Amino acid sequence: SKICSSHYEPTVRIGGRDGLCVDVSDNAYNNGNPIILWKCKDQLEVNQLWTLKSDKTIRSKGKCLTTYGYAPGNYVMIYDCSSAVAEATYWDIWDNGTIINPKSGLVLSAESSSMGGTLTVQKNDYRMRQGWRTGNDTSPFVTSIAGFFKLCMEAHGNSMWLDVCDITKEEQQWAVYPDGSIRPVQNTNNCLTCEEHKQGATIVMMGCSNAWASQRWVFKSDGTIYNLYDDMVMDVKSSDPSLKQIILWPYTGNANQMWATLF
Amino acid sequence: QDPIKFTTGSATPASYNQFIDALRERLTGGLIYGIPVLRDPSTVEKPNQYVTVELSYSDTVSIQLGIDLTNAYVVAYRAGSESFFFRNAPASASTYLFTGTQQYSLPFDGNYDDLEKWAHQSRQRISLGLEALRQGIKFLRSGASDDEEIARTLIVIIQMVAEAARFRYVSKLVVISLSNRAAFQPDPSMLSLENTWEPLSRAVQHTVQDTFPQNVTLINVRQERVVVSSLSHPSVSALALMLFVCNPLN
Ligand SMILES: *[C@@H]1O[C@H](CO)[C@@H](O)[C@H](O)[C@H]1NC(C)=O
Ligand SMILES: *[C@H]1O[C@H](CO)[C@@H](O)[C@H](O)[C@H]1NC(C)=O
Repeated sequence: SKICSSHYEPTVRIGGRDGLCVDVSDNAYNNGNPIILWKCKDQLEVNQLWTLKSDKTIRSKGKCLTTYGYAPGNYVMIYDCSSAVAEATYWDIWDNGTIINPKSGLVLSAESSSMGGTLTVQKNDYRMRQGWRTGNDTSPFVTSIAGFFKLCMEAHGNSMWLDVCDITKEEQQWAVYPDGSIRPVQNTNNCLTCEEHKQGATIVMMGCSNAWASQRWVFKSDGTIYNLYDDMVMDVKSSDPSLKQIILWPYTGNANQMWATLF
Repeated sequence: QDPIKFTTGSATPASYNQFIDALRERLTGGLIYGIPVLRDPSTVEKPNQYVTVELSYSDTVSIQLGIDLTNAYVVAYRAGSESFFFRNAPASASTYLFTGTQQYSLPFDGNYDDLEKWAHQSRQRISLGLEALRQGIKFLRSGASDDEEIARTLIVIIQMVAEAARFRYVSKLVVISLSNRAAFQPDPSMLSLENTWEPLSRAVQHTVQDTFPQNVTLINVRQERVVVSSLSHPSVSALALMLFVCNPLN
């Protein structure tokens, strides 16, 4: 009832693109060994566990998550926290799912769509491939997504629209990946994405292998599904369910913009 | 101006939501990480620790609930010139609530273990919906001195008003119910949220580097363990109102 204590330094996994985990290459801890994205293993291994140190370092087995440099494309590696340049070891994990390096202003990124890829720092574009979620439990969050009036988001091939909520329908089960993508349980290769980065674009299905800023979303405290890059939210076209169309639109706060994760 | 009220006789997905938002707005002490938070207990004087809410069945039948502004808990209800406080209620509740009515004590506390115990039925088996709510108000407004039934009806009301205000998930479930014109029982995820309100509140407020200091475990429809550790985890959006724990800064 006074002030929260922040001396707690938790150790957790960091999931991202396609539900993979931030892994320390072949459990090799030699200064410079690159950091990559690997299958989150069944066991909670040290090379995939990180400690959110109070000085803003993210350590694994005593070494520091570090960027080779401050330029777009520079990869990130494991490195002795004392031997390294201090600025290259600091990271801010924002509430948006962005891991940013203060000194460079660049953000943790997974540019390769293939497991094993090395992580790098890049200009921040709030793309699916730059979205992360701390936590040992790195699995996608499966759940229903309820819009207004007894209506739930349903997958229809490569299209998505509303239908009366029915827990028996698999087409209404969604998988929200640690990278911010909302995927249809029946085909995790599909991802809800806007067609265009403009007001009015409809949300459709597209191959997640792209990992665009249009395939990343945050379930905001105001009940909306929000897109960082576009600064807009999922909205039921002119509050008319029959139009079988969910589009991008600026925040109004109306019922047709309210959603709820019904897991 | 006037106390928050819910006219069930003309309830709609819209009127119900308007009702809940007004209650949340009234209970909001501030905001932490964009999430509304109940007022800090060591900040409110006892004369301002309670608020009333009215639930009407018709233009001549309604009851009022007494709610502690500090924890969003229902501490009592009023029916006619009588009022009933949970056995668990502190001296201040009857001192500032229901003044003017004959006040009485209930033989059970306002927690779910006791309520379930006296209702001979757990939450998971008690139906929720518009027809249950209205049945309950009419039952409480009368005087049928049946504790088993009073506890059961109070379990209905607490979740449709109190939990509904705390969770965007609950109010959402109540709305599909109205739209569906079909009763429903809480699934294991609804109970998970009810049973985890306090630690979730503690988690959020202790957040550092977008991470909770200690994980918070939630249970879903399939009864699977969903272990949350991030302030930006989608499940956190189910929280509409937090219990106050600490102000972040240091
Ligand atoms: C994650 O797992 C590690 C190793 O099992 C454990 O030490 C750590 O505390 C866990 N993170 C939590 C529970 O916050
Ligand atoms: C998230 O990152 C910071 C702090 O959380 C904030 O300035 C930024 O605006 C956020 N991202 C958005 C909303 O684009």
